Amino acid sequence: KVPSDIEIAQAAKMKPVMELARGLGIQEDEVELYGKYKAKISLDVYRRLKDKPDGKLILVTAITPTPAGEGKTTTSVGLTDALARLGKRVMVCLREPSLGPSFGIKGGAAGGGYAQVVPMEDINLHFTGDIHAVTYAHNLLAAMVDNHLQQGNVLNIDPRTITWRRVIDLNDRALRNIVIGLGGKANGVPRETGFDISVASEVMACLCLASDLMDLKERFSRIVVGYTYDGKPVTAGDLEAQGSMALLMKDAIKPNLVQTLENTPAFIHGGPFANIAHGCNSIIATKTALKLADYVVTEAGFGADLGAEKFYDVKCRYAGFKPDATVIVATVRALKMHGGVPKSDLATENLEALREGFANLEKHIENIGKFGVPAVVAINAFPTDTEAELNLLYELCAKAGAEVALSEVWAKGGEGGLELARKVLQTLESRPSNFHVLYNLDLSIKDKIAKIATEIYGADGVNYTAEADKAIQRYESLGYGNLPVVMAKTQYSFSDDMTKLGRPRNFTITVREVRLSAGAGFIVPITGAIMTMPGLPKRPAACNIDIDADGVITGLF
Amino acid sequence: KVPSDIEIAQAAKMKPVMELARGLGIQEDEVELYGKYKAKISLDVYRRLKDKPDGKLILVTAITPTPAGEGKTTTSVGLTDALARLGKRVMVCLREPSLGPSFGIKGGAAGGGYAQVVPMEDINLHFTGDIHAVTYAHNLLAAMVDNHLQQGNVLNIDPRTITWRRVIDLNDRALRNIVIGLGGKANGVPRETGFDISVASEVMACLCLASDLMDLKERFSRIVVGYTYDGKPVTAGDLEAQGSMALLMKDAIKPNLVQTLENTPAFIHGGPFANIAHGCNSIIATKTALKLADYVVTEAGFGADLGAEKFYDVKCRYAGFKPDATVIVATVRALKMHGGVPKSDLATENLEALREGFANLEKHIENIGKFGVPAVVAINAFPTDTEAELNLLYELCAKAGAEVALSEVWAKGGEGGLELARKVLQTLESRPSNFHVLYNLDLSIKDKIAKIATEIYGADGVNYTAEADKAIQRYESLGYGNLPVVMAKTQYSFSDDMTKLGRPRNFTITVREVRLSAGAGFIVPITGAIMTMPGLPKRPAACNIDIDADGVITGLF
Amino acid sequence: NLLAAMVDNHLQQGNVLNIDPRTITWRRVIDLNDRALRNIVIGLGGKANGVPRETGFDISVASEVMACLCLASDLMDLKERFSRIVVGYTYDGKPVTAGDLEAQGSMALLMKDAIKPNLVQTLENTPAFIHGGPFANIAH
Ligand SMILES: Nc1ncnc2c1ncn2[C@@H]1O[C@H](COP(=O)(O)OP(=O)(O)O)[C@@H](O)[C@H]1O
Ligand SMILES: Nc1ncnc2c1ncn2[C@@H]1O[C@H](COP(=O)(O)OP(=O)(O)O)[C@@H](O)[C@H]1O
Repeated sequence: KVPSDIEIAQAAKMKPVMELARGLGIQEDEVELYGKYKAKISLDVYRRLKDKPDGKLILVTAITPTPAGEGKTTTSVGLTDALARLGKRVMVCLREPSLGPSFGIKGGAAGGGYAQVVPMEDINLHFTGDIHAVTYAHNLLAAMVDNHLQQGNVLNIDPRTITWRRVIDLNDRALRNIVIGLGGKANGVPRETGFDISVASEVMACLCLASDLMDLKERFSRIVVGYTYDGKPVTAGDLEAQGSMALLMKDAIKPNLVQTLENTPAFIHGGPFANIAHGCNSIIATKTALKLADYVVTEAGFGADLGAEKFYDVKCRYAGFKPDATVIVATVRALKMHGGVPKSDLATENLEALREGFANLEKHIENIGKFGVPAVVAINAFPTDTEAELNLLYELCAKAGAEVALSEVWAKGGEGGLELARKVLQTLESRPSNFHVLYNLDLSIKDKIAKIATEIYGADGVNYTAEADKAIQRYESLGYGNLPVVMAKTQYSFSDDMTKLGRPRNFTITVREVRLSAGAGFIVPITGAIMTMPGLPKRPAACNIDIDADGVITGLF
Repeated sequence: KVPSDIEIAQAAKMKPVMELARGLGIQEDEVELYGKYKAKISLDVYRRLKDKPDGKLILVTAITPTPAGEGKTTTSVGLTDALARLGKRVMVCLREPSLGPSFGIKGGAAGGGYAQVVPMEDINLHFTGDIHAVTYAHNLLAAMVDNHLQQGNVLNIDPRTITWRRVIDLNDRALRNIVIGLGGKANGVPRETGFDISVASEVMACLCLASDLMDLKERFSRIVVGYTYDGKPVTAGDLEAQGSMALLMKDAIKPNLVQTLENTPAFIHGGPFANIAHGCNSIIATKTALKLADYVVTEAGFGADLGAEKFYDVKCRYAGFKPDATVIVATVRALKMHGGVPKSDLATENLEALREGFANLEKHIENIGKFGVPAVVAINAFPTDTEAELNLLYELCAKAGAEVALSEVWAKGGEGGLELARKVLQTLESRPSNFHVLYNLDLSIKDKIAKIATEIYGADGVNYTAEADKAIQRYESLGYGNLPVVMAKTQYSFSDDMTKLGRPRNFTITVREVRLSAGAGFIVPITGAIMTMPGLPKRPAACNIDIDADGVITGLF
Repeated sequence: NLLAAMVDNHLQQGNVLNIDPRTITWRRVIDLNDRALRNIVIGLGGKANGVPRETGFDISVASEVMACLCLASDLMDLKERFSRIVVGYTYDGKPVTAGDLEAQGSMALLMKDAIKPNLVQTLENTPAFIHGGPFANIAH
C-alpha cells in the first residue's frame, strides 16, 4: 500500500510559510501571504543580500524522455529533503504548471510521491495568480496592437505580418487560428491571428529571465509584435506598452514561497515552455534562493539535451550563474525502452535491453561533461526493477566513469534520498566545476546551431530549408545575431525524428523555421511544427471534476 | 486645497484587516489574508450568524447619469464613514471595478477624495483575483462547448446558435466579432463568436446573485450556451461544466474585506454591468454585512431607474432584503444639464434651468416611493454651486416631501457626511420602511416590462420588434416567462433615447432584442445598441503608464 | 460552381450525407486572376446563411470540370465522370461524390453546348478546332 499523491499531500502537515520565511531570515515586511501557506517574497531580499556569497548550485536534469517517465521533479525535490535531513541549509526552485492540464488530462503533483511540493491544490489552480498576470500582460499588448491599427496605424504596420498572438491558459484548439476585427469601420481591422497557451507566452519567458522588475519592463519594450510595410520591425516599446505590462507584473515578478511535505523551503516561480523556450523556473527565484541557502536544488525541462543545455547556455549565461554539480536521472525502465522495448514489455526483467539502452545515458553524461560541470547519475528505482538490472546499470556508469546512486525518494521520502545527497556532497566538496558556456555570443547563428547540433545531439550536421535560411538572413541583418539559441525540436530523441530512440548516429538535424523572441532575448530554431496550444481530450477532466457543500474536491487528480 | 486621489490613498494609515476582521466578530479560522490589507471572509460566517437579526440596509443611488460624473460611490463611502463617526457599527459593500478602464479611458478611485475604499492599487488591478477566476471559468465553458463540437457533437448543438461568448477583462474592440475554429479538421469547428469584457459575463452575474457555492454551482448548470438544430436548449449542465466552473470559483465566492480611509470595514465583491445585468455587488457580501453590522450601506450602478430598480426587483428579491432607507445623489451641476444647460456653462448660476432639471430628481424620488422605501437626497457639494441654487434645491426637495442633506464627503471625508448620516438616521428611527418589489413574477414578460416602463420610466407604452416578439415567445414557451426582468437601456435618459434628458414625457420604449441569463435567473430586454465590450481610445492610458525601480507608479491615476 | 452551391446547400439542409465541411476538396472557380479569392471563409451570417467553412477559388481552367470536358468521349461520358467527382468526405473519411448529391445531370445539361468542339481557322483558312483548355501541371 502506497496512497495516491493527493492523499499523501493531504495527510501531510504544512508549516506556516511565514516561519520558513523567518528561518531563512526573510524580514516580515518582505513576506506577502496568500493564506497561511503561500507567499510572495519581495525582490528587496536579493537586493539587500546581493554580495553575501551564493550557495552551491545543483541542477537536476535527466535522460531523453519516454512513455515510461523519468521522475525528474520527484527526484529533484527528494534530494532537497535528504539535504535538509542532513542539516544543510537548502532550497528547491521549481516551475509553476499551466492551469490548462488540470481540466484536460488531469492535475499533477509538484513532484510526486513523498517528494511533493505543497499546497498541491493551489499549485494546480490559480495559485498566486502569476499566470493570470502574464496572460493579461500579453493580451493587453495585443489589445494595444489591434487598437493601434484601428487608430490610423501611424506606425504603418502591415496587419498581416503580426507575429504577436494572444494567450489563454486553457487547452483550447478552437483558438489556434481565428480571424478577428470583423463587423465594420468601428470594430477594427480584420486579420488572421490566434491563441497560444499562456505559459508559452514570450511574457512568460521574460518573467523567467528578467533580473529585476526594470529588466522585465525593458525586455517587454524589445518584443517584436510585427513589421511595417517596408519590413521595419515594430516593438512593444514602439506601442509604448512596456509600462502597463510591467505594472500588471508588479506582484508576479515576486517568487512564491511554498514548501515540501518535509517542510523544506521551496520557491515556485515561472513555468515557461521547454521547447520554444529555455525550460527553467525564473532567475529571480534562483538568484534569491542562492543568497538564502547554501544549496539550491533546481531543474530544467525535458532531457539534458534541451533543458540542461539551455539552463547553462541561456539562463546561467544571463544570470552569471556558475552551476556546480548536476544530477542526471534515469530508470532501468526508461532505459529498457531505449532498447526497443514497447511499453508493455517493461513488465519482464530484461538484462540485455538495459545495456543498449544505456547508450542514452552515457551520451548525456558526456554532454554534461562538456560544460565543465560535475555530473552525478541518480537512479529513480521502480517496484519491479529486479536487482539484476540495478547493479548491471550501477556498473555501467562507473564503467563509464561517473558517480552513481540509488534514489528511493518516491517511496520513502528524504530517507530514500540520503545516498544520492551524499554523492552530491562528495562531489560538491571534492570536485570543482569550471563551468563554461558551450559557445560564444559572437558566433554566427548557424555556427551556434552547428555546435549544439553537432556537440550535444551527436549529429553529422544541420540542414536548412528555403524559409529557414531566408529568416536567419533577415535576423542577422536586423542585428538579432548576437543572441543565444533555443532549440525547438522534439525531446523523445537526440534527433528530430521523434522515434530515433537511444543514441542514433549518422543522422542530421533539419531546421524548418526560425522565430524571434527579442524580448526574452533569444532565437528559436524549429525542427518540427510546435504544439503551442493543446486541446482537450474526448472527455476532459473538467467533466468529472466536482466540489461539494464541504469543499471536498473529486476528479482533480 | 484637497490633494489628489492617489496622494490620499497612500497617506492614510490602513489597519491590518485581521483587526477589522476581529472587530466584527470574525474568527481567525475564517480569514485568509492577501497581504496585511486584504482578506477573504468565510461563507461559514454567514452560516454561523444565520439567526442574528439584520442591520439596517441603506441603498445609495442617483438621479440620471451625465458624462459630468454623479456622486454615488463617494457618498456610499462618505455616508459609511459618518455613521462610524456617529458611533454606529457600519459596513459598506461595493463592487469591484474591472481591470479594463485602468488602461483605456481611466482608472479612478473606489470613491474619491477622502471617501475611498483602499488599498486603491490592488482593488483597481488584480485585487484578490476574483475577476480572473470569473474570466477563466467562463472561457473554460467556452472551451468545453467547442471541444464538444470537435468530439463528434453528441448533443447536436448547431454551432451557429451559440450564445455563450468568451470574455477578457480588457477593452478589446477587435475581439467583438471573430471567427474561430479554423485550420482543418484538427482545429475545431469554424464558427462566428466574440468576446465581452469579463464583468459582463453571466458568470459575474451568477457570482453576484448566488447564495453560496452550491447555489453558484447550480446556476452555472442552468446556463444556456446554445440550441440543438432542433431549437432545444443546451445548458452548461448538459456539458457537465458546473463543478469545474465552481471549483474555479472556490476562492472567488468569498467577499473581500477591506476598508475606507478612516478604517471603516468594507466589503468588495462582485462587479456586474448595470444594463444587461443588475449592477450591484454580491448577495454574499451584502448579506454577511447585515449580520456583522447594524448598518449596511451598499449601492447600485447607473441611475435609480436602473440600478435601484434592479437592486429591489432582482437582488432584494433573490435575497429577501428589505431596504430601510435609500439615498439619491444629486448635484446642482447635473440637474442643470437636465434643464438644458450644456456641459460648457454649468458653472454659471441658472436657477430656472435648475428648477426645470429638478423634474429628473423629482421623478426618481416618486419612484423610490413606489417601493415603499423612505428616500433621502444627498446633494454632492461643488465649489461653483451658488448658495441660491443650493437653497433652491432644498426648497424643491422638501416641497417634494424628501429630506435632503448637503454632502461634502469628497473634501471633508466622514465629517462632510454627518448631516446626511443624521438625516438617514432620523429617517430610520421614524419612517420604518414598507418594502415591496415593483412587480409580481406571475405577470408575463410583456407585463413586467410595461410596469417598469410605465411606473418607473414614465413611458406611455412599450413597442417590440418582430425579433423581440419571437424571443419572448421562445422564452415563454421554454418556461422562462416567470423570470425577473433586467432592462438593458441607456443610462442617460428615462427614455431609451440618450439625448432625452430631464423628465421626458409622451415617449415610447422600443425593445429590439431579448437575451436570457438562465443561470443568473433573469430575462434581458435590450432597448438601444448595447456595448458588452468597450474599446480603447486614440491615445490609451496604457501608453502613458509607467513604473520605476522605486515602485513609483505614474499616469495610472 | 453549381456543384459547389449544391454541396453547401447540402450542409444547410440538414447535412444528410454527413460531409465534414472541413474535408471539402471541391473549391469554386472564376476565370479571372483573383488572388484575394484563393483563401476564403464562407457560410457566415447566422443559421439562415449556410455553414461557415474555409475554401477558395481556382481559375476556371484548373477546374476538374475543364479536365473532364477535355477527356470525355461524349456527353453521357462527361455525365458519368461528373458523377464520380469527389467533393469531400464524411466525418468517417468515406468519400462523397457529385453522384451522391445528384448533380451530374444538371452539370451535364449546363455543358450541352460546351461539349461540341468549335470550328474556326488559321490565317490561310485551314480548318481548325478549338476546344478545351486545362492546366498542364495539375491536369494534362
Ligand atoms: N518511483 C516511482 N514509482 C511510481 N511512480 C513514480 C515514481 N517516480 C515518479 N512517479 C510518478 O510519475 C510521475 C513522473 O515523475 P516526475 O518527477 O513528475 O516526472 P518529470 O518531472 O520527468 O516529468 C510523477 O507525477 C509521479 O507521480
Ligand atoms: N463633490 C465632489 N467634488 C469633486 N469631485 C467629486 C465630487 N463627488 C464625486 N467626485 C468625483 O467623481 C468621480 C466619479 O463619480 P463618483 O463620486 O464615483 O460618483 P458616481 O458613483 O455617481 O459615478 C470620483 O472619482 C470622484 O473623485
